[PDB]
Amino acid sequence: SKTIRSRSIWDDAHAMLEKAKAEGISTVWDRAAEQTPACKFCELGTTCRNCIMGPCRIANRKDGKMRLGVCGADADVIVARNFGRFIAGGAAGHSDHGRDLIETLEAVAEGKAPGYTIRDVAKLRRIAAELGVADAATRPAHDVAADLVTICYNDFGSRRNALAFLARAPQVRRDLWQRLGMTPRGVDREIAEMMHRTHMGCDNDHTSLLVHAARTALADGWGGSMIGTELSDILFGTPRPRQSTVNLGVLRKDAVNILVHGHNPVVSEMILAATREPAVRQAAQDAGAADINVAGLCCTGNELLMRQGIPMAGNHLMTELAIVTGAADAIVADYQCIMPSLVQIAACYHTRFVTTSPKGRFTGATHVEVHPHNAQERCREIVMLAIDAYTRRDPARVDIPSQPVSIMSGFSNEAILEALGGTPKPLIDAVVAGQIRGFVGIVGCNNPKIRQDSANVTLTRELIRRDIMVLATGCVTTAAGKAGLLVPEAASKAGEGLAAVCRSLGVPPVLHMGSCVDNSRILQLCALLATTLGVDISDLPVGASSPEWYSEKAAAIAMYAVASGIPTHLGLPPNILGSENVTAMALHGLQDVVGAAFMVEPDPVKAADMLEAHIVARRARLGL
Amino acid sequence: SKTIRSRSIWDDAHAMLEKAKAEGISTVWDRAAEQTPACKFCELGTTCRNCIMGPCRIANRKDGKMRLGVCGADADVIVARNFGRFIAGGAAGHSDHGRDLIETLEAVAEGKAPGYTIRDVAKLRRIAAELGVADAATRPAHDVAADLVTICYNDFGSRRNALAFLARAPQVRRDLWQRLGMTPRGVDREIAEMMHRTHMGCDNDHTSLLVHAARTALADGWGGSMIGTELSDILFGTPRPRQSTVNLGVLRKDAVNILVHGHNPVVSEMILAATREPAVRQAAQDAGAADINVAGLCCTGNELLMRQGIPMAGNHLMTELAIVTGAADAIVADYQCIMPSLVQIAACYHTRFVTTSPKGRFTGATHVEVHPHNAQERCREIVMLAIDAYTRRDPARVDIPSQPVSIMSGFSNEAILEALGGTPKPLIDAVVAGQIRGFVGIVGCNNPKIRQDSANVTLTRELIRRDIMVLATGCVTTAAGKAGLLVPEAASKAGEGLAAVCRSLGVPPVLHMGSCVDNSRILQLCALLATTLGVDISDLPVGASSPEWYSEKAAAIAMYAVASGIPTHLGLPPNILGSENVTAMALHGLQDVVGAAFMVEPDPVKAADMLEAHIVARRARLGLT
Ligand code: SF4
Ligand code: SF4
Ligand code: FES
Ligand SMILES: [Cl-]
Ligand SMILES: [Cl-]
Ligand SMILES: [Cl-]
Ligand SMILES: [Mg+2]
Ligand SMILES: [Mg+2]
Ligand SMILES: [Mg+2]
Ligand SMILES: [Mg+2]
Repeated sequence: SKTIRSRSIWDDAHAMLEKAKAEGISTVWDRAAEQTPACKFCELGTTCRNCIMGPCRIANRKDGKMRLGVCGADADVIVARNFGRFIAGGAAGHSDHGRDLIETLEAVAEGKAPGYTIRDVAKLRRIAAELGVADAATRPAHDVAADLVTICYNDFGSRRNALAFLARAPQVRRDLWQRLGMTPRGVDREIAEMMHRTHMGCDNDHTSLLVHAARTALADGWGGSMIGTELSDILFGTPRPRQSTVNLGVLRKDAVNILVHGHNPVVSEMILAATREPAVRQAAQDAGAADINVAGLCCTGNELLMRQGIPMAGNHLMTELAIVTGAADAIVADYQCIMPSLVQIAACYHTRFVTTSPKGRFTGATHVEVHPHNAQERCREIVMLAIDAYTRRDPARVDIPSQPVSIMSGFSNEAILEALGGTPKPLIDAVVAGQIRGFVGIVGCNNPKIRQDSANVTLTRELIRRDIMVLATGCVTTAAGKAGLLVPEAASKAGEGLAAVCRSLGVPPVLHMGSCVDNSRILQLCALLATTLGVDISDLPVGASSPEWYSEKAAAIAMYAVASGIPTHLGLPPNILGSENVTAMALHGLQDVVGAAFMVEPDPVKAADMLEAHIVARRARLGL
Repeated sequence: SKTIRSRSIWDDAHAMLEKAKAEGISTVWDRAAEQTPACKFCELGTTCRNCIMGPCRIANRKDGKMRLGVCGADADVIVARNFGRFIAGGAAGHSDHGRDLIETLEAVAEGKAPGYTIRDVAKLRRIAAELGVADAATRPAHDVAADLVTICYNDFGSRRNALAFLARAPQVRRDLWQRLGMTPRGVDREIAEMMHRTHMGCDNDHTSLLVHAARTALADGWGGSMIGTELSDILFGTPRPRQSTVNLGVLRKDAVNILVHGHNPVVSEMILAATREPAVRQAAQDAGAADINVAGLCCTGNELLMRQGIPMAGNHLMTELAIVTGAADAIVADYQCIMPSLVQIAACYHTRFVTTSPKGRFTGATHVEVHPHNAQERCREIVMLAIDAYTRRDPARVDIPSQPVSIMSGFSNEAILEALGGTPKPLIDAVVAGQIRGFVGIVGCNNPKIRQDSANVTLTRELIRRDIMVLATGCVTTAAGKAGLLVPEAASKAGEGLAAVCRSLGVPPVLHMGSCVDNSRILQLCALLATTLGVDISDLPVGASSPEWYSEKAAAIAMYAVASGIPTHLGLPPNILGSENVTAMALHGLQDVVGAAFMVEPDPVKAADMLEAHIVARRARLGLT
C-alpha cells in the first residue's frame, strides 16, 4: 500500500498497518488525517482561551480589527503565553516523574518499600556528597539517603535561590542565568509562576514570558529530570554497556508477553522482578507458556533497556501496532505519552490494559494502583493478570512480523568515562585533534506529520558520516537501533575520524544515553566538558535535535538545551509562527541572550548542514 | 447612545464611554464586539493544542470523523483537561500572591524590609499558635514570624499530606476529601500535577481530571489564598469597619491622582506611605497640586479600602475609563487583571504607567521594580514620577464625571465577631430564628458579555430583600458600593428580618469582606459556623455567586467553594458545554460527591431563586423553619 508505505520506514510497522487495516482498526495515522487541515489560528498560536472575556483570535488586518484580544493583548503576548504554558506542561511531566523517585528513595530510607533497595550505594554517597550531605562517605546508607531526599524535596520547595544540581553548570553560565533572571529556583515553583504569568493581565511582555519559559525549562533539565535520572541510578543501578534487541520481533509467540509503557522505572522494574519469581514463572508454565517475556515501550522501555538490557518492542508510533500483533497479553502503563486509543485497540483483542498510577487514569482500563509500599504485591498481581490473559489469546490473530535487531545500550556518563579510562581527556583529545568534530544529542519523539523515523535515521546517518558523534535518547533510540547504528560495527558507517575513535574504544558511533529524563545526562556531560576546558557550554562543539518531536516534554527539553547554550534543531515548528517577534526571538534573538537558538528544518540533510555549521563555528570559537 | 447605555448601568461609565468614543479610544467593550462571534470549538472546549500531533478539534459529523484527537482523546477528556488547566491558572495567580506575602513577612522577620512592620502582632501570635508554632503566645515576635514563615513555605513544598489551614474545615469535610483523593497537599504541587495530568497520554479520565481540579482549587482557597489573607492582615493590620467612598468621582482635579492597580498590597501600602511623607507632599504642592490622592482599582484597591479606608475608583471594566477622565497622573500596577490596553490608553494622555513586579511586565511600561528591601526607596521614586506627570496634565481633557458614593468597608471575620460581641452565637441565633435565612458570597468580576454590574447589583438586591445576607468581595464590592448598599442605612432595602439584625448591629445588609484572596475569609467563616453547629459546610444555609465572572481565578474560587460544600452560581458557563458528561458532572454529579454543585444562570432573578432554594433545602436539614 502506498499509504502504508508513506507512514513508516520500518517493515514491522508496515506489516501491522496492513493487519490493522484488514481488521478495521484505526490508528494514530488515520486520526491525524481526519484532523488535517488543522485550525490555522491554533497552528499559528494566535488564539487564546485563558479567560471568558474571550475566547479570542488574532489576525493581521488592514482595518485594525481583531489585532488585540478583549483584554488588549497582542499576538506577541498571546503566542508567548501559549508557548510558555506549552513548555510548562512539558516541565511538569518531568517534575512529577522526579518527585516520584524522591518519594521512592524516601520509602527505601524509611524501610517501607518492600522489594526496593539502594542498588548503587557508591553513587548515592557520591551524589549526596556533591550536594552537601555531611559525612556522606561514612554514615549509614539510609541516613545519607534521607538527607539526599531532603535536599531533593527542598528543590521542590519555595525557599531556594538556585536548584541543587545547577552547581554543575560552569560559573560563566550560572552568572549569565543570574543576570538574565533565568536561574531556576524551585521545580514546582517555576511551573506555578508560569501559570500565574500567563493569566490575563499578568505578564504581557513577550520577551519576559520567553525568559521565564527558559527558567521553567531549566528547572526541568537541571531539576526534575536530573533528580529523576540520578535517583533512578541510585535505586535501580547505574547503566553500563550491554547487548539487547529491538523491534516487534522481541515479542514471542510461545511466551506471556508483557509490554511496559510509560515512563517511571519504579513500576517497570518491579513488574520485571515479579516475572522472575519462581512461583510466578511456574504459573506461566502451567498456562502453557514457555516463559514470561517483558518488552519495553517508549521511555520506561528505555529505562529497562539501560539497566537490565530488556529488549525494546518499539517507540511512540509503534505502540498501537504492538497490540495489533495479537501477542500482547498485557500492557502495563503508568503515565505520559500513553495514547488512550490503546484502551480501545486492546479491547479488540484479549489484551489487558493495566493502569498503575493515580495520575494516569484511562476510562475503561484495569486499574491496579502501585505505590512503593505495595508495589511488590501489586506487580505480582498484575503479572498474574497477564498470565490469565495469555490463556485467552486467539492464535489465529497472532502475527509477529520481524526478527529483532541487535543493539548496545547503557551509556551513562559513568559508563562513558569508564570506557575512556576514567577521565574525559581522551575524548577531549579526539575533539581537539578533529577526529570527533562535535557531538549532537538526537532526542525526542515520532510525529504522524513525518514518515516514522525517516528523519531520525537520516540525521543520525548524516552526522556520524561527518565525524559527529550522536547521543541518542528517548524514542530516537528505537530508530537508531532498528537502523543498525547502536552497535560497535556501525563504526563502518561513520567518517574516518569518528570510526577510529569508536573502534579504539569498542563503542558505537551512536551512544544510547537513555530515556527522555536522561537528557539530563547530556547536560551533565556538556557541563563537565565545559568546566574541564574552562569555557561555557555555549563554546562547546555540541548540538541537539528532535527531528520528529510531538510532545510538550520535547519542547521543554529543547528549551533547556537552548537556554543552557546548546543549539537545538526541531524538525517541526512549535505553534508560534503567528508572532514574527516571538519566532525571531526563538530562532535568532536567543543567540544574543543565551548563546544558542532554536532551528526549524524538516529536511534532515539540511538539518545536518545547520548543526554541523554551528559545530564548525564553535570549533573556531575554541581556536581549533 | 443606546450602545453606550447597554454597556454599563453606571453614569460614570456612560460619561467616559462617550468621551472615549469621541477621542477614538478603543475599550474592552469594542474589542469584545470584534471578537464576537467567538470560535465555536474554543467556546465549547472541544479544541486541544497540548501537542503538535495536533492541534485537534472535536466535531459531531455524520461521517464520524474528528470524533477523537490524533492521540485518541475524546471530547470528555479534552474538555476536562482544558477546564483543569483553566482552574490551575486561577489557583496559580492566588498561589504566587500568597507566596509573595510569605517572602515579605520573612524579610520583616529578618529585619531586611525598611518601612515594613508586623502591624498586628496579636494576630501573628494567634495564627502561629493555631498552626502549631511552639510558644507563639510568649516568644519574640520576629521568632514567631520566622516559624510561621516556615510553616507557610512548607505548604509550598512537596512533603505535606494536607495543607496547614485545612484543619479549619470540619472533620467530616476533611474525611470526605481524604476518601475522594481531594485533600490539597502542596500549593505549587497541585498546580504542577494538573499540568502533568493534562499532558498527552497522562490523565485520560474526565472524572479523575475534575477531581484533581477540585484538589487544585482547594490548594488555593485553603492554601495560597488563605495564607495571602492571613499574612496580609498580620503585615498590614486586620480590617475593621470604616467609612470610605467609591466611583470615578474619588479622583480630584486639584490633586496628583495615583491609581493603584493589581492585587498585592505589599506595593500599594508602600505607595500610600510614600505619598504621606512630608517632603513628597511638598513636591506635589510645589507642582501646583493640593495634595497627593491615592485611589484604588480592583483587588489592591479592595486591600487599601479594607485596611486604610482608601477610596476605590472602580472595578474591572472601569479601569480603562479611569484613564479617560484625563486626571489619572499615574497607574501603579503589580499583577493580575491589569489589561494591557491601559498602556496604550495612558499613552494617549500624560499618564505614567508604572510596573512594579518582575511578574507583571508590560511592553512600553515604565518599570520600577519593587521588593521588600527597596520598596521604601522605590515607591518614593514612583510617586515622584506621578508628581512629574501631573505637571504635564492637559486641563482641557479632564472630565471627572460623578460625585463619590459613601460606603462602609472592613468586615474581616475578626470585625464581624467583634460586632457580635465576641462569639458567633447571636448570628447563629438569627439564622435559627429565620431573621437571616442564609448567607451568599457574591464574588468576582465584570464581563463585557453582561451589562456592567447589572447582574451583580440585581442579585444583591434580590437576596437581601429575601433576608439573605450578602458577603461581597472583589469587583462586586464596587457594584454594591455604587448601588448604595454598603452602608448601615441600606437596611431599608433588606427584608424585615435582615433589616432588624443589621440595625441591631449597626452594619449594612451587604458586608464588604475584601479582595478575591479574601474569599478565604468566607471559607473560614463557613468552617467556623459548621464546626460550631457540629455539621458539614454542605449542611449550612450558604451560597456563592459570581454573576459577571471572567477570570481563571474566579473559576478556581467557584471550584473551591463547590468542593468545600458551597452551592456556587455562575452567570456565564465556562468553556465546557462541548462535553455533556463534564457539564453534567459540574452541574449535577458533584452534588453527590462533595455536597454542592455549580449553577449557570444569566438571569440574576432566577439565580436568586436557585440560591434561595438551596438555602431553604439546607435550613430544612438543620431542623429550622
Ligand atoms: S486573556 Fe485576553 S486574549 Fe486571552 S481569552 Fe482573555 S481577553 Fe482574550
Ligand atoms: S494531546 Fe491529543 S487531542 Fe490534544 S493536540 Fe495532542 S493529539 Fe490532539
Ligand atoms: S479551534 Fe478555536 S481558534 Fe483554533
Ligand atoms: Cl483586512
Ligand atoms: Cl501533613
Ligand atoms: Cl446543596
Ligand atoms: Mg512515603
Ligand atoms: Mg528580574
Ligand atoms: Mg528574602
Ligand atoms: Mg487515589
